Amino acid sequence: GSGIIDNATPTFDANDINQAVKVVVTENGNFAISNANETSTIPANAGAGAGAATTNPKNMSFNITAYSNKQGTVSTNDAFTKIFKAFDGPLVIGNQIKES
Amino acid sequence: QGIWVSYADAKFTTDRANGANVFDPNLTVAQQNNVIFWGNKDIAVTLDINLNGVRIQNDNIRSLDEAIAYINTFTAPTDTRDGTGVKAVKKADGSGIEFVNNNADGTTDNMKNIDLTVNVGNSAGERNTINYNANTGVFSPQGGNLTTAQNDTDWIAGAAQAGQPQNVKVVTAHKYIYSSNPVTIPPMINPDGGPAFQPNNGNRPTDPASANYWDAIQGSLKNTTERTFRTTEDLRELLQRDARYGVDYNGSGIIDNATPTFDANDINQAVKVVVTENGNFAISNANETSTIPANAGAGAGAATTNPKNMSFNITAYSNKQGTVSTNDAFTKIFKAFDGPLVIGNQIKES
Amino acid sequence: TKTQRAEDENDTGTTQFYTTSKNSVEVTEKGVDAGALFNANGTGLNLRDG
Repeated sequence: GSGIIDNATPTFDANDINQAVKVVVTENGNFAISNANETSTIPANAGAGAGAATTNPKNMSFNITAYSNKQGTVSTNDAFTKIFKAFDGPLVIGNQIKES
Repeated sequence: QGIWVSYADAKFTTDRANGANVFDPNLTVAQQNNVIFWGNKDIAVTLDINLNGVRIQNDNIRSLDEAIAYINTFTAPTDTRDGTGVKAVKKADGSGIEFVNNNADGTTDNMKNIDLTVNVGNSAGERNTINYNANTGVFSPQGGNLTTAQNDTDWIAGAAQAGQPQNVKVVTAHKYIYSSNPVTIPPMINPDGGPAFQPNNGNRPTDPASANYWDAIQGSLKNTTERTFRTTEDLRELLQRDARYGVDYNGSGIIDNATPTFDANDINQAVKVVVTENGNFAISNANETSTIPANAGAGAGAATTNPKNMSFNITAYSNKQGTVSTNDAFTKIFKAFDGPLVIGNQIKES
Repeated sequence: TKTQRAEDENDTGTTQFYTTSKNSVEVTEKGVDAGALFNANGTGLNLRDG
């Protein structure tokens, strides 16, 4: 809940990072998203910092709608937004894995 | 393709020193000495540890049983993290932990046998003076904080300052793998045909068939190395090898460095593996004792071994992150052996 | 991640196989136009344009 504040002057953060996240496609055809409790590392000299650094995974809360431009002619495509609409709940860190 | 084959269940136990005492919250002594300690409402204990490659870490421990539960949580693989298959149990003394593994689960290296580093930390390594009262409560560490694992083996029976903290390891289940190419096998002496074993006064090297027999009576076959085969006779001879010299029945363990020695016993010489004309394999465990000629090993003289009970159990091979496919039809014909084998005249068959 | 060779997807060629949970050999790692996708009912999602 930090924010860009006026000018676009990007910097390293603690954190926006949530490295352990994974997105997979199971043979069933369902998409899958997982949030491992495991920590990660950032090799030097990526960023910031000059040395190695480690990140704690953070909780996520997916929520999904549909695209539509202002004063535009694009039509909403509900059937697709549904197969993705499956993800709308909270995802606490843990062994559970949501699917489309 | 191949098959995991355990001859006996993996086992290990924490090892209290005889001079130690269990923590005693009931008594009011101003300061308990070198008592073992497993956390308290007042005091957390860390327990950094890594068994079978799955690191266990926590520092909110309040009692040993919480350690038991939290360890038990890792026994099975989850959606993500690997499971160890090892099952901790409270030690009867209330002193520590009894690790036990049925190694009948899973199909990879991590699920089989027991292995256990004891990482620096281990406030659950239970060796710290702590003190009671005055007044309300309050058990406290004697000068913050509690000591860590160090180069101990806080409970492991040994010490090893060199490098990483010392780890016991104990093999009971070997693996076997087929290959189309011809495969010769290192010959060794048998106490039946193919005689014999000339001692070479003191010094080991002798003839190669006897040389392998010399090393065998150390822990050389206790190694976790993979064992290849092709022709069936390879397989029976090799199963006989491992059955005789390849298991830690005592629940002792390799402990850190690989320094093999004679044991009483890993040996179970009377075991036999045969192929009946029906085509069935057969394994037998005679009540009869055997003898070890001088100067094999250790000892310098002759020695005799009592036969010991076995408990076969069998699964299927599969490498981590690999492409080998399980071959169930073969694992079945060997799956026939899964029950216990008490010493006696009964003979199991495939 | 199985075979760790780097063969990039979307080629519409170099299709690659794997033994399945049973034993049958089948296709893996192939991207699809997403304009061809159908739901469980077999109705077309009929995604288009922007």
